[PDB]
Amino acid sequence: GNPLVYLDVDANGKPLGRVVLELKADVVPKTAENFRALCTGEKGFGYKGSTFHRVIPSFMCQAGDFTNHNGTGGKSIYGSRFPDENFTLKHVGPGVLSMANAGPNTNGSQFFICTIKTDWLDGKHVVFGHVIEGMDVVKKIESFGSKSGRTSKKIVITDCGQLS
Ligand SMILES: CSCC[C@H](NC(=O)NCc1ccc(N)cc1)C(=O)N1CCC[C@@H]1c1ccccc1SC
Repeated sequence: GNPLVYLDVDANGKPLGRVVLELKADVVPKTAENFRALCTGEKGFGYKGSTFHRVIPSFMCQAGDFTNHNGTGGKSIYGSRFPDENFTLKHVGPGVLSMANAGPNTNGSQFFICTIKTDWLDGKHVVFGHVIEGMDVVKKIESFGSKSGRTSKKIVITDCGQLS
């Protein structure tokens, strides 16, 4: 079946717990595979040690810029960017996992987890999974954001990987 992956997240060096994500490889296999491999680190790079750099309460928590740590960088397992696979899955509510981008066909490694239904992103950001476990951890991360997106604590993916 679809992969299950995890992110273990700290805030100011204290563990918050684990977010477990189902990757919908049945719908978006290329996008799911990228995220899966960036969690395991098996290509020699990935999410371990990187941050949630933009967090906006009542919107989303964004992470995955493991090269510049500020929303300008990241890279995929395929190359620096890859196309929008499809827009079949929608931003239906809290817990949706979706790709950040800089316009059409600019997926890399940055991603976000929604904390509300974000329907205006449908057709613009590729949804590729959802939170299975750890929404409490996501709500803690969210609480450390601000309207500008600047975080009030240093939020780090200390470990990540594949469960199945
Ligand atoms: C269209 S305005 C830019 C959209 C923004 N983009 C980035 O943060 N882009 C930088 C970026 C993302 C991925 C790659 N590979 C390279 C650069 C982005 O992907 N997202 C995902 C949810 C949070 C943010 C966003 C989207 C729509 C409206 C507002 C916002 S943040 C105020």
